[PDB]
Amino acid sequence: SKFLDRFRQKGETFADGHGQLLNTNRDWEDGYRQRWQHDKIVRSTSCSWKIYVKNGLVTWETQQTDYPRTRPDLPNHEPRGCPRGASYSWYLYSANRLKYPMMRKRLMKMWREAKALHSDPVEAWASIIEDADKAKSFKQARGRGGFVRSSWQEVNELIAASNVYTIKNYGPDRVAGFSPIPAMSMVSYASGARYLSLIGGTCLSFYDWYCDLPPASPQTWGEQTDVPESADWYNSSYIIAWGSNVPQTRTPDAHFFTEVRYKGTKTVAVTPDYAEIAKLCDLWLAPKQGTDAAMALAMGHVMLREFHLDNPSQYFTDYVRRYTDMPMLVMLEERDGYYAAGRMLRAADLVDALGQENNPEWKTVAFNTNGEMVAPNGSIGFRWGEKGKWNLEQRDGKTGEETELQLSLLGSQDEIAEVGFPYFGGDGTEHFNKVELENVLLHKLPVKRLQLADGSTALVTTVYDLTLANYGLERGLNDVNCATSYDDVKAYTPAWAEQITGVSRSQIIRIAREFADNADKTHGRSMIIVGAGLNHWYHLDMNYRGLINMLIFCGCVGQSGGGWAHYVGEKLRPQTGWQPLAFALDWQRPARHMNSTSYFYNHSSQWRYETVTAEELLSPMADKSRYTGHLIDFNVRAERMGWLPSAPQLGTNPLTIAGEAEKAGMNPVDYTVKSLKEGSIRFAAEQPENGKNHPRNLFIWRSNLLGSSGKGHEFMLKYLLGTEHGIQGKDLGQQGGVKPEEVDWQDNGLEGKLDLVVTLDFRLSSTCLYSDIILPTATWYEKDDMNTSDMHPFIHPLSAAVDPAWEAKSDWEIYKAIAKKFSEVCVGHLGKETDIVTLPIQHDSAAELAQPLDVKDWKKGECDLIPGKTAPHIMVVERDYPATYERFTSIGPLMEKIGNGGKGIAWNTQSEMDLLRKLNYTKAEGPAKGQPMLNTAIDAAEMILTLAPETNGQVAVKAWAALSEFTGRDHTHLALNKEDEKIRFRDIQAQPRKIISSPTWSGLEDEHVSYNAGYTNVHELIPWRTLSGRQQLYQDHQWMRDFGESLLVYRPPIDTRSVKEVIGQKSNGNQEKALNFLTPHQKWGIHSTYSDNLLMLTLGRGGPVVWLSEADAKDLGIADNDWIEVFNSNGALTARAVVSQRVPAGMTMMYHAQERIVNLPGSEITQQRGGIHNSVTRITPKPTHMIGGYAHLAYGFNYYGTVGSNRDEFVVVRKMKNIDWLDGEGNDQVQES
Amino acid sequence: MQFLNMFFFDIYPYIAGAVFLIGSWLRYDYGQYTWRAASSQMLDRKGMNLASNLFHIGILGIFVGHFFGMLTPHWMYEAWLPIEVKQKMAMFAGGASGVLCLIGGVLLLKRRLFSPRVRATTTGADILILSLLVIQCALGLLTIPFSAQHMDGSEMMKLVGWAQSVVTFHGGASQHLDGVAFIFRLHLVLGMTLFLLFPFSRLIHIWSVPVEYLTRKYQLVRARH
Amino acid sequence: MKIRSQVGMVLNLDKCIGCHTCSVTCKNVWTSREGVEYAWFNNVETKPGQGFPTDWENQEKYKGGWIRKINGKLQPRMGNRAMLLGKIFANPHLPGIDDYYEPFDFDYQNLHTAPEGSKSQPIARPRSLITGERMAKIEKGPNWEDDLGGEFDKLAKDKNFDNIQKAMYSQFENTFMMYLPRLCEHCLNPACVATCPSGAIYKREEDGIVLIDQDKCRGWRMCITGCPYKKIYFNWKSGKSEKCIFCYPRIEAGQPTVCSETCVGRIRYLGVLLYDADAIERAASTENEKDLYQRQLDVFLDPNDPKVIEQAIKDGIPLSVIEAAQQSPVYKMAMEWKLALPLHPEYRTLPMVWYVPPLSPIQSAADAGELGSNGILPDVESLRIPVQYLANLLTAGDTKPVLRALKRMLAMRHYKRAETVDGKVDTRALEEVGLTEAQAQEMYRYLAIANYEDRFVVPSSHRELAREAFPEKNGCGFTFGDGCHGSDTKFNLFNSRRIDAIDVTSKTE
Ligand code: HEM
Ligand SMILES: Nc1nc2c(ncn2[C@@H]2O[C@H](COP(=O)(O)OP(=O)(O)O)[C@@H](O)[C@H]2O)c(=O)[nH]1
Ligand code: SF4
Repeated sequence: SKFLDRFRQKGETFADGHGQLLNTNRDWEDGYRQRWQHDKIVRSTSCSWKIYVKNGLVTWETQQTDYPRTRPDLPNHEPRGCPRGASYSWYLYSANRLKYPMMRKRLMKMWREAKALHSDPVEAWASIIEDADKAKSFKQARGRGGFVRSSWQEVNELIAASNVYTIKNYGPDRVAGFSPIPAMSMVSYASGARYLSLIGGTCLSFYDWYCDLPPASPQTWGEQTDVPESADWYNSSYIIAWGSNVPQTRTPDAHFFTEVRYKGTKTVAVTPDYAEIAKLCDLWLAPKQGTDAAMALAMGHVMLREFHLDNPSQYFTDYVRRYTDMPMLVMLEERDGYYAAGRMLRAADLVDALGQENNPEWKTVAFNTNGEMVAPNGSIGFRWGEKGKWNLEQRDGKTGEETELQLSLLGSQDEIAEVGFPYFGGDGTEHFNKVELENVLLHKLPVKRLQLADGSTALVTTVYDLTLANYGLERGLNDVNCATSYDDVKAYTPAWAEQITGVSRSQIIRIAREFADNADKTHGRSMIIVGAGLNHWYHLDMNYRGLINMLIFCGCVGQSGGGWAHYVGEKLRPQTGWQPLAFALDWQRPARHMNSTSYFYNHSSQWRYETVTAEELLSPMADKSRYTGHLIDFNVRAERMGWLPSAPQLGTNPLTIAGEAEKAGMNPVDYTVKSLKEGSIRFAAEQPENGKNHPRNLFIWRSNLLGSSGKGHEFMLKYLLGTEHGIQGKDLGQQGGVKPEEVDWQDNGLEGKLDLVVTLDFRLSSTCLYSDIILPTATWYEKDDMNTSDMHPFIHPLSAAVDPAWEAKSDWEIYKAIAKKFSEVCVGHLGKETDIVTLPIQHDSAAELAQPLDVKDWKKGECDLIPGKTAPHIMVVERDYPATYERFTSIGPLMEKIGNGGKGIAWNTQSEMDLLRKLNYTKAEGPAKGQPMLNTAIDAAEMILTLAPETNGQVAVKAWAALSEFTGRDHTHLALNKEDEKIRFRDIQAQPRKIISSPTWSGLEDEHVSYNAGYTNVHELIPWRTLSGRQQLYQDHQWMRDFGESLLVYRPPIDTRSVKEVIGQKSNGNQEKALNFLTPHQKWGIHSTYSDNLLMLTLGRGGPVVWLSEADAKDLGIADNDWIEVFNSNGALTARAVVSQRVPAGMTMMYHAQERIVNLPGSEITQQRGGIHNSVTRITPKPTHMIGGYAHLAYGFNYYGTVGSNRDEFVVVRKMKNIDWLDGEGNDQVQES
Repeated sequence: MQFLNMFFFDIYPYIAGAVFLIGSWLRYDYGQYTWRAASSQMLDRKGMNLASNLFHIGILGIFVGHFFGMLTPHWMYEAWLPIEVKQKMAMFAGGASGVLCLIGGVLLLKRRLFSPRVRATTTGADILILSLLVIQCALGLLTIPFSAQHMDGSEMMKLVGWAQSVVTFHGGASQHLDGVAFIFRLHLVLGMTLFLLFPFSRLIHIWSVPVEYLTRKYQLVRARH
Repeated sequence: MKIRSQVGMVLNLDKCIGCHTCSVTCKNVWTSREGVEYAWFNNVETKPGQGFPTDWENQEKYKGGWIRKINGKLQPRMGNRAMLLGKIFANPHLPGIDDYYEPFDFDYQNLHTAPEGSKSQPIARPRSLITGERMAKIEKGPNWEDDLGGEFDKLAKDKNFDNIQKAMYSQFENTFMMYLPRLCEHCLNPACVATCPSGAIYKREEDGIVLIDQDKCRGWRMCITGCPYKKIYFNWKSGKSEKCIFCYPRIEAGQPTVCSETCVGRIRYLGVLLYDADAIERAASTENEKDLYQRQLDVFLDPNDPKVIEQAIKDGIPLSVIEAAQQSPVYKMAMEWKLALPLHPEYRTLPMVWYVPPLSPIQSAADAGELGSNGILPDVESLRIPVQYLANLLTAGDTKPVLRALKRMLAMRHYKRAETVDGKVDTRALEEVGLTEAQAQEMYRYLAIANYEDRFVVPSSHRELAREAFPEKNGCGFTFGDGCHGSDTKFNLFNSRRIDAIDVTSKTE
């Protein structure tokens, strides 16, 4: 009795009667103990999280702290995690959880009515889709409610029916799927990709699409992306966080950065605003956003001056000598009173061809320290067609003897020629400062004359000299354009950059000096962490090359604790063990990979509103009338030249091409080329609106494409979906502009191209809202999968804590069932077909040495159409459509027959297969009898684990063996002491496992050295997959030299002309004003995920918000949290303001991905629901990103291609007046003044 | 009538007193987590300072008067505190407390019913209980003009007689009420009904008046238990 | 001299990344219920700012903490026992729901059920979790000022700006911000306890964790005003107040608190501190508030002094608690290195959650600078966060201990650089702040490397002592409702017996 207890207990008092110790009951404490106790814990997630189940339900999560500890002298990774991660648990039974397959009512009514008239689903689908009033009646319903509960049985059938009908009439490449960042869930991504690959559908890219891909990387190293791990940051004694908000966007790793500061490391933050990153540094430099290349140029300048010229550094000098293309000889072209730098000199050009008979035109040439001319090792030429010479030992490629390349001709040149260099620091808009000099700057370079193998004479100079020239270093030749002092305002001096950036010159100097001093002192331990702050501007290449040159001049790349650290959206490390599973390369070769930016630019018809003309991007030294047309024209050319991929590829059902060739008496391959020339078969790209060259079916999973990553949201909604939109400007047609000269024009563009949009998700996202079918997928806590990362070397799993709730299914099970149903519904429509598949010239493949000296358009008769060389390959792929489900659920024979490989090497993996047959069991019978199985995600994961070198020490050694041939250097020691190692899915479940060093990457998994990108290049003398085989400072490809990017040069942010035509056009009465619209990754979500999560919304501002500086806010009459509208040509968005001082006047930030489903009122500019951040952006491709068939500049899924840059964008901002929700609730408002 | 008379004043008071006592005990032993005052102040501070203070200070005056008024025997200062002097004290002192209480009561009730935050989170008993007290207080005040007609204290003498019979368990306690004005009957019935509905409402906070606090040491430490 | 132990917490602000992970994990476990959904036991605040609740640091408005009368005695700023008792029918200082934020939710189901043919794209609008009504607009949140969100004039209202000319800080080039993650202090002289009329709040003797007994609390809601950190949250639904419980369920077994184990920035340190409970009043009643910090330090006891070991033993401190007390990182930082400081020691509560102040980018100056006594690294004088600001937050206005901490943090940086870059042993910096090579090395070990086993040194609360673990092990958890838990007298009205007990007594003695 608690009542009887009262009548009873006062122990001693303490603190002079200030206190009293009571001996009383405390059983009530069980209450909170009973909440903490749970049913068990499960590991799942790039951070292993412990899932706590309680009462049979997932209640919460915490970080796993059992990662294998790092060297004693390094902090450990535990616990990792982030606020977004910690709130995931919310999604499971939230009010926004997708429980059942959903279908648009209008579409369901016509579907059931059709099935009743057509016993066959394909015919029933054909009846609806072929009717213009039916097709449109449900395409217009998109994004306008109407979802009704459906069933797996129903949607699966409708989906397969639609897929068959589309493949059968238009072709497999009219079916596509978009899925991103595979490292997050290898198998979940592989599921839809495998099904699409098998049936021939196109698989869209994402790395270049998000603009996470740094083009400068393939340019300089011929590697899409490879960086040091966060642990390695701790081995750096000098760090600059440049355009990378580390604590907010790299949260789980930030501690390596805050902790290394205690080891004596100095840190500097370079951001235009006072970012969270600034809070943790020793210095804060705030350049005007988008003007960073300048600052980097001035710093590079100071370094070259003080560490290469005035007082030369033994370390930096040897480094640039043996690892860059600086000593390589560049040919000079002739002009009107001066010269222009041309392509690099190829051994070929020389009489004796320097003895190199194999790929002489693909080998670079330099001068040894004895004045003799030599073709050194490592150049791309030695990669294919010969052996043991593709290494970085400083040797004469001709006599196999140790030599020594020289850097500067100065002091032994024949004469002093004047070379012109392009300068853009004078162009730009009104919002950025400009320094006027001359469009072309003439510098005096020390030259030399050579006798070409064809009699003609030509002038040469080194990349090295050309560089110091371009930086403005006076070298004695009394050059009026070089600098006399850092104070002298010239081509890239500190004083120069102080005007562009607004950063005091004394700062540029001090830091540049410390940064280099440190690199000299520690031998390369200076690092630069860089992110979207720089990589999302149109001229990202210039910002990155700016940063890269500083690092190379200080010999930091390839050195633990130094280098280029690019971190953004992750890294699927066990690649080659995953590529065959995700793209069914174990059954058929090849698949249809597509670069998404060109894809959407074309199909969402964003090219029809282009404002940017290639002309205004040409070098002032280029044949302006040799580069004409719309930017989309350059793409079409790039496609038919084998540079970029196509989708749809051909303007005719590729399944019918084989059958027509047989009647021609010639094979499909040769018959296609004939037709292509004759104009019989055309590239679909040439006619995207004809009616049969547009995609018809789109699958979206692990993405929110139409509400997040989808740049040009309104264009996407209008042309791809066919619903209302908020586009504000007129198109090329309505304005009168010039039509492309490679693409059909039509005053009224085709709309609602997508016939069927299927989205997989666990939450009703913005994308789902505008979908036709929502498939309820399982959360990361209800399925098995794997994860790897750029930040660390651990591979851990995703595990089902409980079974998917309600009717959810794993992405794997979802595509498995669609495959199964597709297999039966296709019977009698598609059998064992033959498919003609175009394939762009691949990087890391012998074909990458296509066009060595110039550019030849076969359609312009400039050469013959040669698949694999001056056009894409024309492949033959046999597809067993009824055998799809069987192929999907089994490991193909090709692995046993043809083997497996990547990044240029290839090995035998028969043993692996025999092991798989044992762990996954095999097919009892059927089309894939005896083959290992792929029934569950575990099987698939074990396939990836057993096949990849990164996770199998046995495939790891076979790999290094394969590469060893190419280099002539033994590399197997890198894996030998881990050869018995084999990572099993069930093993990583008990504890995350570090991976095995592989040739697929350049950093190392070692116990004495951290994983640092480029380390294998610098320490094992393995070449950088580039023309010269070294770090490429000089881009000698036609397009690069003519677009002014042979050497990096400052490039002001571009003008998108998206504001002056709409500003003031629909006044509401409040002042309007143009502001730079920046959208850095946010703090309350990862892209769009979490942007609907109540925990995140409560910790943020409660829904879509945009940040404005205090001045900009007051000038517009905007108070904190006022409703405001941001809009331009592309569209409009509604949100609330966050007024703050840390935002520099002039710019505005609407943190990336807050989407269209929560807290958005009707817009006053479109009379529709307000838009999202991408309602104001638009794709605008850059030529230099379309280059192909050229060594490091050859294609590769996610390796190269047009990017979705958007920081250059400007919008109109203004306070709102009427706040109408458009929901008939009668709960509207009006903001005054 | 005589039946209803004996039920309400001879039987009902023992049912409500039995339920009141055993119900408070049982809910204290098995409902500790439910033993609270249930403050709503934080949800809406408007007029709470005034209103709640008025109500509580008024209600407390009543209770003190009602307590010493009817539970103190006559021979105790029969000379210094005769029944008619007690009536004058209750009519004026207790009556002023009544007006305060009634005003605070009403303001709080207006609030509970019309302030969206308090109404959305309220329970039914909170309304039933607050409404009966407001009604009970208004009844109590309407009895004043009746007692003003018996300044000799004859009316109070009857009621006091009834009360004292009840609390000492003497049967026939309702006889003391022969003649008393009906108004008083209603007050007595509605009043005892609050003792009945007491253990099933927020009124249990009353048992918890923090008097021990005035002499407690500031710091408290519980040992291992 | 009564020695008692407690596991204190030290947060290194220099490493805090302002991520809020800590706040979420706590919310998921402890406060996701209706009634405390707006409460954040652990909440992080960006400074300058007025915090959550708004301006909680303003004791003149909220009346939190203690005051020292002229006679030298201690009294809650709320008023003495009678003064406080008199404010019971309506706490005139109580912070209102709006002071925190109206807890909201969104109508997600509209996205799903929106009917065919809607004029516009459906949307999910905000809705009050208190009224259930549609909210015209979310006007506040618990972390609303996050990252300098809001005009400077509004933010600078921050109480810690008192006595500082804040005009210069509204300038772009002088911008500065830091994060203040906070939980309950679990004070030695807590104000909440002294301000709870029913005596429902108490401090546990074995581990010093302060809890609001959910059985005995009567919802008198005075404690809320009494807490100067405003870390006690009224649960609008149950009618009782709840607060951070220091994760005692885990601490009792020797585990870290959830917000400690889950700190991504690896900034939280958990260690035992031994204090003389008999000196609480004397230290807390010191005449000059600038002496409370030191006077508190004096209340802590050297876990390696045998005189203390023997008194500890004698006083009931478990051996292992004493052991861990000697390897306590919290002790090393508050006592030896003087890097950890208390939060608002002027409230006279003798707080047990301390902080290491943060470093910052050097201030904006005319030229790019000159090497200071620390070379390329910063000198304490060049840091941009105004030291007086920090002092107002941690040392009652005294910049001395704040500078000492910062100066040492920097000293360590200088000594380590000499070692890892130049490869030389330079103790110039160390000698200047009075640190030895060894101490800087140990500082580095704990601050930089921060191995899990070094960040958390939590002993068991020994729940076996003074109780009967055995029958508990056997029958705890079977919550069938035996109606006998929570009282010492065995007699009960429903004629029952405890499930986790033995009622058949031994007759063999
Ligand atoms: C079962 C409980 C109660 C009993 C037996 C009772 C009895 C009485 C009696 C006999 C009187 C008239 C005084 C006389 O002339 O003898 C009275 C008056 C009054 N009562 Fe009550 N009462 C009760 C409860 C309450 C309550 C709960 C309230 C407050 C809402 C209240 C408010 C008043 C007021 C305002 C007056 C008139 C002024 C006065 O005489 O103090 N009573 N009550
Ligand atoms: N130096 C520099 N910093 C920028 C620029 N634009 C934005 N920033 C800052 O750098 C950060 C980088 O942006 P965000 O897209 O979040 O990048 P992430 O951290 O790489 O994911 C932002 O949060 C800004 O504070 C820029 O043009 N230059
Ligand atoms: S988790 Fe740690 S680093 Fe992140 S906000 Fe909380 S205390 Fe700061």
